[PDB]
Amino acid sequence: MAFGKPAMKNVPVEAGKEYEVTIEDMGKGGDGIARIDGFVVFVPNAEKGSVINVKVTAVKEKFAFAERVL
Repeated sequence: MAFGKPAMKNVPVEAGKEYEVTIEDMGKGGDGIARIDGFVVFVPNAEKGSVINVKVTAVKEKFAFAERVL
């Protein structure tokens, strides 16, 4: 059972769910970079070094965008 390919190879981050992540990295625009298993999850409203609960709202081609549910 495959419509071309089986899903998108399972994205580690599921849009519509919220995960506790760390903001070990910051971007060149005051954006916080969470990383789930290495998957870069951009968080526009997270603080660096904090463990924040982020709702992945927009998974893109090579990365996803989340939001601070805090």
